[PDB]
Amino acid sequence: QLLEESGPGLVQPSQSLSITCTVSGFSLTSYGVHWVRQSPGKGLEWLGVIWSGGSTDYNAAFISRLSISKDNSKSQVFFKMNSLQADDTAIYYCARNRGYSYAMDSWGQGTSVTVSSAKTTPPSVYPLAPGSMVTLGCLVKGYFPEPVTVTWNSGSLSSGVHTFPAVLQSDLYTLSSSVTVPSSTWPSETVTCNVAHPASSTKVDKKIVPRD
Amino acid sequence: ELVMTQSPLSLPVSLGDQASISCRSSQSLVHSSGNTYLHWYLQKPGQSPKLLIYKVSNRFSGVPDRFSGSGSGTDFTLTISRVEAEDLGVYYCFQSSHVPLTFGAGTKLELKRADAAPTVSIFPPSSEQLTSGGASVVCFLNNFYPKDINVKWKIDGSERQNGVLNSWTDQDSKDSTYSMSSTLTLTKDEYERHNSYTCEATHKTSTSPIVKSFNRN
Repeated sequence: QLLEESGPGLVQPSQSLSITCTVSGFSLTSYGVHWVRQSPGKGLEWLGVIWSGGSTDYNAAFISRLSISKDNSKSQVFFKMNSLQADDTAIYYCARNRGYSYAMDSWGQGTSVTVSSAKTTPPSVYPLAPGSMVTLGCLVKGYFPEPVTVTWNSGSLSSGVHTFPAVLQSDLYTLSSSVTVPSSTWPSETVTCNVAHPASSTKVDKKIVPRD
Repeated sequence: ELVMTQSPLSLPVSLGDQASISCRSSQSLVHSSGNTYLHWYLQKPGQSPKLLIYKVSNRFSGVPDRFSGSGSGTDFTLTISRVEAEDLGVYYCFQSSHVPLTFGAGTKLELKRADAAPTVSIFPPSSEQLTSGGASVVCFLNNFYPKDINVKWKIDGSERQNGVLNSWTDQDSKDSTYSMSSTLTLTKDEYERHNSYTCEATHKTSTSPIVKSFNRN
């Protein structure tokens, strides 16, 4: 059994989200398929389902803008949601209904959807030096979309690193990362913050040096 | 509506202990067919939820016997007789007896360890960012436990709650601690307008808060 969502990734608010779930190893005429999403703010939410028989059921809070259909012969289930708003940003999954148990058993890997009007924007990378061990940092501010990858000394320095989840500010993402090294290694030895933003094809190598 | 209340929200355990997670519904989950469609799922980071127990107490395929479900009507409990590292994650109850089908808010099964105070470091805006016309003051609170912690920002002795953005890491794989990052965002004029910046961390490991400051000079 295998379900796989195929979706747009980025969607602008007010527009719509279409996702195709292609299944293998079983027949849609034998098992219903559910759609569920997951976001930090709302946890797991069931959106609706299309039963083996072909009828559908929807979560009342979405029915006005949600539609699910399928093509039994092509083993594909189609999900379409309109009038997306920022809080529709989430991971969307299709999952098989395990017949009479009415529990989802096989899940697709999920497709991440970001609802935003923001345009691709590379990050501003600022070095964070202090004003025994020493903690240095890096602020990666104002980028879009996710994700960016932060490494230290091009990946050579991996222990003592804490890269924090990005947060949204003014519709752009900002995140920080800290590394802690023995004070006898910095600034005597070079410490660099390495940032990559795939979407804008940019990389930044910011050396961390003392202030003033 | 049909609300699913999962308890507790966080459940710290030591490998080997028994763990019990509860789920209570605002209405009976006995469906008109006579079946009770209450299920349990376990979700790990970066993964989709995995089914453990279906219809109250039926272990799903490939689920070790240490897991068992019980309960009826509106009260349900999932039990792990002897917790193993691979059991760590977030557990969710799911009911499909009433439409809309709903999930509980989840219970995080986490690993306990000795309490640990946060290592706090404060950072003034980089001159690079200052040149750009902005100002962010950053504070890291690293490797602490438990995860409950309070961070307060003070500008010239005055507490600031607006313009603060916080981010937290998941329980660390090697030492089981948590870390947090807090950023005070200001306009450059605001920043240049004050001198003393303080990051104050209050954690149970100490009656006294940990204070880190700098003076723009």
